[PDB]
Order: sequence, then structure tokens, then C-alpha cells
Amino acid sequence: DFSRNLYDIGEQLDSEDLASLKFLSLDYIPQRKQEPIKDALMLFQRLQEKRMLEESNLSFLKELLFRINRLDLLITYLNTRKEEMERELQTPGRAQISAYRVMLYQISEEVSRSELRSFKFLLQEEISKCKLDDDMNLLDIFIEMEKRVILGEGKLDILKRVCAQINKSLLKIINDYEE
Amino acid sequence: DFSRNLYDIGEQLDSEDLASLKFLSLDYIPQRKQEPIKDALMLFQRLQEKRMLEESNLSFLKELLFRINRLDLLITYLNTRKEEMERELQTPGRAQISAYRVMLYQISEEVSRSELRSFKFLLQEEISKCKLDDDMNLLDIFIEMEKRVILGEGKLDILKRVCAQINKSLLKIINDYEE
Repeated sequence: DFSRNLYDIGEQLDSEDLASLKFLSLDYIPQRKQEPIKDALMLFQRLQEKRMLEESNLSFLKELLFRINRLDLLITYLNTRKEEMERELQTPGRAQISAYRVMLYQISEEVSRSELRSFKFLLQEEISKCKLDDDMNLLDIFIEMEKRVILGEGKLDILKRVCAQINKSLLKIINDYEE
Repeated sequence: DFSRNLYDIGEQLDSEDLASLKFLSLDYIPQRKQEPIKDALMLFQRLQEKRMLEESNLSFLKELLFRINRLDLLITYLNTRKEEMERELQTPGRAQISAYRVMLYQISEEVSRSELRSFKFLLQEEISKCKLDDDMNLLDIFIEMEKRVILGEGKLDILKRVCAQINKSLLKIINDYEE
């Protein structure tokens, strides 16, 4: 009955919902595994194991479902309305998923696919201090690599490492040169 | 006459040819400028200034044109055939553009536009040790940023820096959170 509900709910969660649910559960169900959670039932299995989900304790599951906007599943399988959840989670200290975690999730949802790619380039730059964007051509990069003294006549290692990962013909261009 | 030739040749070089020509000239006409070379005549102007191009010294111009595969211009304006250039440049120590420079140029030409984007991601990783690719989703990145201790409840600075560069709504999500 509770078991039936968990399966019926699990059946309606797609791979996108699962990813979000796993992320929002990170402060409880640790990133670290080589036993990756591959569907919603496996996620529910671990929540039960951590004693955060059971017949008489649905509060974490309801909060998860609310935060990923599955209001359909909340009312259909848990007889729970939007406003019940709002009132619950507006009471200070009652939310189990931190506003921090929810905030990153909402960012994830707002980001376009081109914006995501910009995020990647912008992020790497913060760490590496090399400016890269979708519009740069390869020659300008070479010129930059040469100012970084990571590219040069006798410094083809990084170049070869990158090119070997990309295309056979490329690394052959390099190797043909080297003698 | 020589002047006329230089203009006629310059007129037939497009912005892609110019980029290549500037790159191949890097060991002579230094990267460093705030006087950027914006067409082929400006490039020829500087070559003349460095005494690497004049009426009686066409050898560097011919080598440039050969290396960017403008065999049409070589024969039409410089009365020079492919095999003259090959014989010239097969003689050891006679090439003025280094095989290293030519090699990078040929890489540039072989790289597809998707391969280029992979080059960018792969390059940044060599420097930053953060693995990024086109297929990663934002949540997995957040999870990685959290292992790097560059993201967290009281560490939103890098996040805000990246997001402010991308979209107003994004930074608003972050700011709305912070109180």
C-alpha cells in the first residue's frame, strides 16, 4: 500500500526527475558511491535505509517531489496539495532540503543549453586564467599557448595530448613533423 | 608595377587568408601590437618595413602564399609555379617560415568545428585539472565545484562571477537566496 504508492510514484519519475532528486538529496545520500542510484526505487531504497522515508514518515519524499514540481504526483499518490507544502516549508527550520540546494537546482532549470556551454567556458577560466569562448579560432589559441610557454618548437607535449584525444590524423600531423 | 602587384594580390586575399598569413609571420612580425594588421596591404607594409619584402626580394611573400595554398595568385601575379616553390623549400635551410609554424597552421586547417570545441575543453583541463565536456549537465558541475571547495553555502562568489557574465535572471536567483 505504502509499497504500492512508492512503486507507482517511482514509475512516473523520468531520468531528468531522478537526476534532480539525487542532487537535492546530496546532504543526506552522499555523492560518494560506486553503487550509483539508477532509478527512483533505488533512491527510495536508500532513503528508507537512512530512515528518512517510511510509511509513517513521508515528509522528505513530499519535499523532494514538491521541489522538483511534481505537484501531479503529490496530489494523486500522496493526497497532498501545493498549499499544504508551502505552509509546511514556510515555517522556519522545517525544510529538510536546504535553500542553498534548492537555489542551485533552480539555476540548473533556468540555464539554456547555450548558456550552459558559456558556463563551462567561464568556469574553467576562473580556475585556469585562460580565456576561451566558442568564437575563438585555433590559431589565436596557439598564440596564447605560446605566451604561456606551453607550446613551442620543442614543447609539443600538451598539443599532442589534446590532439591524441581528438583525431588520429591530427596527431599524425604532429608526429610527421617531429622528424 | 611591384606596387600594382602587391595591391592586386592584396585585393584577392580574404579575412581567412589574412589570419593565416599573420600567424605564419609571427616569428618576424611580433604578436605584440596595439596596431593590429587589418588587411593584407597592412601586412605587406610591415614586411617591407622589416626589409623582408621589396621589388628585388619576393621570397618571403612567395613562401607565405605557397604555404596558404594560394597557387592561383603565385602563378598569376608572381609568375611562380608549384614546383618552383617545392624545389626552393626542399633545399635545407632555405625556408623562412619554420616547419613548426607550418605544422600548427596545417593542424588549424584540419580541425572540424566540433573538434575545435573539444580542443578547447581538453586544453582547459590540461591546465585546470577540471574535466568538462559538451555533454555534462550543470548539476554534475555543481557537485564537482563542491568537491573543489569553490562552491558551498557561504561560497557563492565564483558562482556569482560566472552567472553575472551570463544572464541577469541567474544572478537574481543567487541574490534572492542570499537573504
